[PDB]
Amino acid sequence: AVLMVGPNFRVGKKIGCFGELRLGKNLYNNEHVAIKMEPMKSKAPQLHLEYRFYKLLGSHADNAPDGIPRIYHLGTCGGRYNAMVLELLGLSLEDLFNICARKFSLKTVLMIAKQLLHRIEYVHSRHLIYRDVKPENFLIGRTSTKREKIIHIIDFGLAKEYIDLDTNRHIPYREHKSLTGTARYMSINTHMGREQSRRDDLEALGHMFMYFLRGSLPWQGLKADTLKERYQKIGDTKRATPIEVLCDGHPEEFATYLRYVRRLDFFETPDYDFLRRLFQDLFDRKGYTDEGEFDWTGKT
Repeated sequence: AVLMVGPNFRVGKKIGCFGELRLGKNLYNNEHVAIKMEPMKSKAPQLHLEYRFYKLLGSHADNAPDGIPRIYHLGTCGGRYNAMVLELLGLSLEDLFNICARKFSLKTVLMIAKQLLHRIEYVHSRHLIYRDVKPENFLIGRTSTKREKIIHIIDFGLAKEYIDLDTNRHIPYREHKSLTGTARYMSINTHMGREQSRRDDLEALGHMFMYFLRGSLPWQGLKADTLKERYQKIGDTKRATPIEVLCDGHPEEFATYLRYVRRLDFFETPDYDFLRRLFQDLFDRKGYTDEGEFDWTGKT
């Protein structure tokens, strides 16, 4: 009674956890929107710069390229609260994972991979590196707006421009950087504290595709001591795992993909066509059909 960002959108029930995600309603169009808030007194915030990365994809209210959530408004709530109003989406691949008993079929993974390699290619074309690959950040569209067969990409607060503003070239190779995203999927180089490039997004994607096919990754419940020790035991286990073994199931297409994205150079430009050509070939060599029929396209 009554939380309000911009005389238009009325906030609703809290639908997300330290940043708070909330439901909203466009009182003009009766749309249902997603509202991401941030306490004004936040040590090292990131809501504003996430909005900035969204503008570069543009992604500006009406436009929004496919797979990108529309951005409606950037305002403030109350009351010590900065807010970004964006598009409402459906469940994530991790939600759908648990729905499908934590095991995706080859057909689904291939369909997933096809979309993501496209999705992640567009991000790179807009001079950005994602750096936060995990199943929780890929959401299907709402069934209401016939986009239930579209995988979206969100959460851009941890992204970086790999094209420098001055010099207009690729960012220089530096090391001893921190340690960003999710240790479950992050690349080998990331563990070593190396600066992330376009190659490191793809390796994490590959790690994730494996997670889908297998059930989990061999560096699973490696739990011990401190957080700095937790990341180490995971990273030290990734470098001691042959790709011929990680994909032991399992078409060689996932083995050659992983070798490609790992042996890439920091500055080198990936062949997205070729990577998509490997999965599409295997797809049709199995005789699959692309109607939008995922494993979950009936379940909750």
